[PDB]
Amino acid sequence: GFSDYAAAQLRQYHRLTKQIKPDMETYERLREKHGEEFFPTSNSLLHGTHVPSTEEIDRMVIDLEKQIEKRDKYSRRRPYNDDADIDYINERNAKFNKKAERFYGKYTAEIKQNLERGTAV
RNA sequence: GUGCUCGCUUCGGCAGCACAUAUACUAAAAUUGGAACGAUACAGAGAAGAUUAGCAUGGCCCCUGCGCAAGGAUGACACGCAAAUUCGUGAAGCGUU
Ligand SMILES: [Mg+2]
Ligand SMILES: [Mg+2]
Ligand SMILES: [Mg+2]
Repeated sequence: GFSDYAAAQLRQYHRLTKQIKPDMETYERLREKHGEEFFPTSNSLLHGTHVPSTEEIDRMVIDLEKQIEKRDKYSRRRPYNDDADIDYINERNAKFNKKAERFYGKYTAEIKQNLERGTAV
């Protein structure tokens, strides 16, 4: 179940962070260029220095577009059958009756049987 | 401007001294814009059938009123394809390591 906005974030982060692959060439290049400060503390100096080249920002933009697509596929539309006896006259009435069947559907299980058998019992 | 000068010294002038010491949104204007109902056509008053009392609520909406009264159509407006972070099952067919 859902239970939190942070647990779905954590699941989504584990997915993205397992999908990524690091490049050791760029890593060792920047390590050899930066030297002493490549293992920084909270307070070293480099906060206002990095300028990423075009390939890095292109990779970030493509990854973020894929992430936006994965987010937009979150609520899949359930298929609409017209064989069920419809009990709504609007477009919002159908979804409100669906919410009523979600919440009160466990309790109001005898009266629907009474209705379908002819208002008896 | 006025007065006093044992001022020249006449009643003409001049000299000295004293008192008196800074108005005006500066126009009888040139300009510059936003504005008077109200007439012109249109336009028609909320609450799930119809006929209807209303009291609110919110603010780059005001009017009448001295009003922290009360009115203005319940003063008007508000009416919205009301979507905010973040997904997974199972088999089935096809291609692939
Ligand atoms: Mg009123
Ligand atoms: Mg009325
Ligand atoms: Mg009102």
